[PDB]
Amino acid sequence: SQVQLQESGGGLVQAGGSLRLSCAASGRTFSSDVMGWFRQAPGKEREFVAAVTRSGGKSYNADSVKGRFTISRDNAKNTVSLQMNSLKPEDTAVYYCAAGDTAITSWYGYDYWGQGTQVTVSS
Repeated sequence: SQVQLQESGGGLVQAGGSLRLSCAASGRTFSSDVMGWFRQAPGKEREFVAAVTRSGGKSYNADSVKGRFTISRDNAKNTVSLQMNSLKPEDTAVYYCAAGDTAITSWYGYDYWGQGTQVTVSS
């Protein structure tokens, strides 16, 4: 059928607080190349956040992450966590999980997307 990227761990938190985003793939099974997170603040462009490859290679939008966030592969099939610390009101955005398929030619490219989950960081 279809690939579904189920996102959780979001919600409301106070500035300086933490969140642990989780993305678990369901539906049609696929061999993942890379899984990561994107986000879109109100009235702004959707931007990259973090990603981990199936080899364990990690990359970050360091200019916005600033070493605060840590992505990692979970034990389960196509499951990824994003540990977000020291959150600020500018981190308030809709966060999208994205997954890359090995069966799709582009290397470390993203093919499947989650519906998005809300993250709101109060002052």
